[PDB]
Amino acid sequence: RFPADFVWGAATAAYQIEGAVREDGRGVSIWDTFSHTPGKIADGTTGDVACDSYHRYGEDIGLLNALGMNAYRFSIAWPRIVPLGAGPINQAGLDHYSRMVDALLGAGLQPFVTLYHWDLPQPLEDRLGWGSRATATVFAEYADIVVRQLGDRVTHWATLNEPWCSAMLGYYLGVHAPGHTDLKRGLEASHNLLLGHGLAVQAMRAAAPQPLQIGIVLNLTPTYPASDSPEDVAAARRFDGFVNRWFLDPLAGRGYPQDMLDYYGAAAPQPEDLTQIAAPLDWLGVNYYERMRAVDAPDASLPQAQRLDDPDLPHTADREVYPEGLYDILLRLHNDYPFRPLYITENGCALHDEIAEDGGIHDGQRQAFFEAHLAQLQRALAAGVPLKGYFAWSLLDNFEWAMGLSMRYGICYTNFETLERRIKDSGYWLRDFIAGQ
Ligand SMILES: OC[C@H]1CNC[C@@H](O)[C@@H]1O
Ligand code: NA
Repeated sequence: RFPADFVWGAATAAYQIEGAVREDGRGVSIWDTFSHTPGKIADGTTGDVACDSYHRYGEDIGLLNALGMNAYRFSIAWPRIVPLGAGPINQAGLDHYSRMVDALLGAGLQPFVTLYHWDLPQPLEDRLGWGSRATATVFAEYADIVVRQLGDRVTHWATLNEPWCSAMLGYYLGVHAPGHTDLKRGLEASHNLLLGHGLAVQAMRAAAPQPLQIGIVLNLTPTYPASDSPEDVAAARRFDGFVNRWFLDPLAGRGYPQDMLDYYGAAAPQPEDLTQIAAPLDWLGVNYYERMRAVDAPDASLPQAQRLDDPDLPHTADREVYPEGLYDILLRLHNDYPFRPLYITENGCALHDEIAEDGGIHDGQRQAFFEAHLAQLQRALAAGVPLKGYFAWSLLDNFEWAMGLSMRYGICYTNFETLERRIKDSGYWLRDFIAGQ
C-alpha cells in the first residue's frame, strides 16, 4: 500500500498534445520550426494537430477521472503566454490555462504544472536561445506572469522538464529542437537553463499570491560499469556526470562536478550564477525510464561511453527495461542529495499498440512495466525515501518528438485521425490498482 494522500497522476507536455498551433495568438516555438523542417521527424508528422487537446482537454479530463487519478501533470506553452518570448503577454493564452485549471480542480484533479517543456519561442532561438543569458532572464519573467495569474489555484509548479534533453539533445546531438550540434553550445545551454530555473524560482516566490511548492524535473539514468576495469568504471562515472551530476550538483549548492569540468575542458561554460541556480526547492521530480550499462568508447563523442545491451532484459518499442534502476536512483537521491520530498514525475513505456478485434488495447508489457516499477517504489518507500507521488507517462498517445506520432507512450490510445481516445488495458490496471489503495 501507498500512502492515503499519495499523488496518483498521468503526464503530458503542451507541444506533444495540444495542437491548435496558430490559434488564439500562439507564437512560433522551436518545435514548430523543427518539426516543419524536412527529415527532422521520423514519420513526417508535426504537432500541428497532435491530440487536439487545446480543444479537447475536457476529454483528457474525462480519461483522468475514469482512471481515478487525483492529479494531472501538464505543461503551459510559453508561446501561448508570451508569443514573442520576450515581450507582451497574450491574455487569451493565460485565460485558456485558467479555464483548464478550473476544470481540473472542479474534477478533483490537482494540477502539477510544468513551465518549460521544450517549446522555446522561436524569436528567442533567433537570438541564440538557450545559448544566450538573456533567455534565462526572460524565462523568469514568463514564470512570474503565469504564477501571478494561476498561483492562487495551483500550488505545485515545476520550472523545467529535463534540462539535459533541452541542452544536449537540442544543442549538442541535434536530434531535438532547435537541432544544433556543438558541445560548447550544449554546455552553455545547460548553464542558462539552470540559471533560468534559479531566476524563476525567485521570481515565482515574489509573484505568488500564496506559498508555492516549486520543483524542477530531471531525467536521471542510473549508470553501471559493464566491468570493474578502471576503463569501464571511469566511463560509467563520465556518463553519470554527463546526465545526472551535472544538474544535481549545482542544484544542490555543490557547484558543477569538478571531474566533469576537467573533462569538458574549454567546452565548459563560464559564483553568483551558482548561488541563483541553487535557489531552495520544495521538491524534486524524477523522470525514470532506463539504466545505462556503460563500456569505455574512446573513439565515440563525449562522454566516450557506450551502452552494452543486455538481450536477456525485456525491451519495449524503444528502450531497455530495468525496474531496479528506479530503486537505485531513488536511494541515492535520498541518502546522497538534499532534495525532498520526491515525485516520480514520469515513468512509462512505448509499444506497438493496436486496437484489437474486441476493441481493447492489450498492452500487457506496459501493465507489467507499471507493476514492476511500482514494486520498486514500495521498496524505496520502505528505505525511507520521501516519495509523495507517481505520474505515468503518458495520459495518452501523443507527438513523441523526433519519432512523431509513431511512438505510442499512452496509457490511453489516441486515434490521430479521429481524435478518439480509448483506455488501454494498462490504464485499466492502474485504475483498479489505485482504487484498491
Ligand atoms: O521519451 C518519452 C518522454 C521522456 N520525457 C519527456 C517526454 O516529453 C517524452 O515524451
Ligand atoms: Na520487446
